[PDB]
Amino acid sequence: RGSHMCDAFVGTWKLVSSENFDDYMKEVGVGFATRKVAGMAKPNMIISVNGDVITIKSESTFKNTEISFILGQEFDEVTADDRKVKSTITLDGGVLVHVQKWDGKSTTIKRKREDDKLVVECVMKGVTSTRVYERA
Ligand SMILES: COc1ccc(S(=O)(=O)Nc2cccc(C(=O)O)c2F)c2ccccc12
Repeated sequence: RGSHMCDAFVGTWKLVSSENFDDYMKEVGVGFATRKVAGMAKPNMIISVNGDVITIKSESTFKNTEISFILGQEFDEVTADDRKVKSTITLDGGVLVHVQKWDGKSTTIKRKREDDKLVVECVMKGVTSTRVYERA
C-alpha cells in the first residue's frame, strides 16, 4: 500500500503547551482530583497507520491509553479521565475530527498539522482548549 495524506500525523509527539485545559475539563465534568493530576501531565502521543487502521497511543504519568480505529466507524473508548464513550473519528479537509458521546453529552477533539506541530483543539459547548505537540 502507498502513502496516505494521514501519514502527516504519524510519529512520536510531546506536549509543549496547553491553554484553558482546566476549564475544558470542568465543562466535560471531570472531578477535582482528576483535573489536578491530569493537568500536570506532559504526555507523549504516538500515532501510527497500518492499512485502514489508525492507532493513537498516549503515555504519561497520569494514564497510558491506546485507541485503534477506522475512519468513520464508531468504536468504544474509555478515556483517560475514565468516561466510557462512543467515539467516531473522521477526516475533514486534513483535520482529524474526533467526537465523543456519553450520557447525552458530546465533545469534539480536532487534531491538525500546523508547521512542524500537531495542534489539538478540544471543544465542550462554548469552552475550547488548545494543546500543542512537537516531534519527540
Ligand atoms: C491528560 O488528560 C486527558 C487526556 C486525554 C483526554 S481525552 O481522551 O478524552 N481527549 C483529549 C482531551 C484533551 C487533550 C487531548 C490531547 O490529545 O492532548 C485529548 F486526547 C482527557 C479528557 C478529559 C480530561 C483529561 C484528559
